[PDB]
Amino acid sequence: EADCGLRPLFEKKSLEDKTERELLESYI
Amino acid sequence: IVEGSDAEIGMSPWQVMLFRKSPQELLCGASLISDRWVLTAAHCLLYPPWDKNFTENDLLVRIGKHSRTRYERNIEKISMLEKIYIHPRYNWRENLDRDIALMKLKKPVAFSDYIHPVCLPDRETAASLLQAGYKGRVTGWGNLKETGQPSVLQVVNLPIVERPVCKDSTRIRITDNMFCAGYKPDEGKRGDACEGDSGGPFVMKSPFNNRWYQMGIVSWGEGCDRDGKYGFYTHVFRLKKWIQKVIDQFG
Amino acid sequence: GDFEEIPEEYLQ
Ligand SMILES: C[n+]1ccc(CNC(=O)[C@@H]2CCCN2C(=O)[C@H](N)Cc2ccccc2)cc1
Ligand SMILES: *[C@@H]1O[C@H](CO)[C@@H](O)[C@H](O)[C@H]1NC(C)=O
Ligand code: NA
Ligand code: NA
Repeated sequence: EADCGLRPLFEKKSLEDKTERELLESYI
Repeated sequence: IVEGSDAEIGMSPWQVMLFRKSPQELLCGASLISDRWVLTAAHCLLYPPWDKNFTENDLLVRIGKHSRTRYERNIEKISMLEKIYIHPRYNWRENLDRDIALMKLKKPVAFSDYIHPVCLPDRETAASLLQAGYKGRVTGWGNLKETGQPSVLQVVNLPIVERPVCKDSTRIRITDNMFCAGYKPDEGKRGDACEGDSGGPFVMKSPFNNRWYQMGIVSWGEGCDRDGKYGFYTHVFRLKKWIQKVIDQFG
Repeated sequence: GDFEEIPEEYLQ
């Protein structure tokens, strides 16, 4: 789907979940 | 999930529960990849050493769930299976090589705040993100310990492990269709999938386009969260040609 | 065992 992987309650409203930053920080 | 935490509402809207009809019980996790297709581990459906061989009518899928046991009225949706497809070279005899299966739903599921598909990786996203040290996220309603069960969906973030370390942690033969993840004994932090998390997704959020991709499927492990052991995951990208062939051929 | 019953429609 064109909209795959974008969560209605997070990405769709530009809200971050409590630990996604942990993932981003590992992508060095 | 061992040493994880409660998921936030709508944190994993592609999460699917494979549910046995009789007796009514959790069978496995799975993931929603479109309005009619669900991805899971082959061993969730077929594993002769444990006398497991499910047919379509044995099972339901429950989508949009948070609570493990409650019927989540007005939130979750329950779908019947039209057809199961297991990888033709799934190796249940030896090491769960190619541990992957698709399930086509009888009718499309409506997307909502709580129900939404995850992306499957392209070659470039896989190459970019499937690197030792990079963390993904595993979710499930499985056991909280090796030797009990959660009230709601559990989540844990775990780092991908270097292939030689994966290999050296086990006597089981590892293949290119698998990768492993988890913390080393010296890293302090811990966490792992466990019994009942089988079939659930290992996901990563691409920093390039800010979308979640399913890189892995919970496949196997010796015990749960043991020091010096790691969780093993089906390598979704390596098997994507099969996925696409099934979807293209069968809708 | 400890699962809330689901609506009968889904079990038909
Ligand atoms: C850490 N961890 C991750 C996933 C699971 C769920 N998977 C399982 O329980 C799978 C199903 C068959 C046996 N199994 C296992 O994980 C076995 N313990 C190890 C095994 C691997 C490959 C072939 C035979 C046996 C269990 C534990
Ligand atoms: C599993 O079930 C199918 C059909 O019900 C059967 O044909 C098959 O021989 C069984 N065992 C397998 C696939 O190992
Ligand atoms: Na080894
Ligand atoms: Na471990």
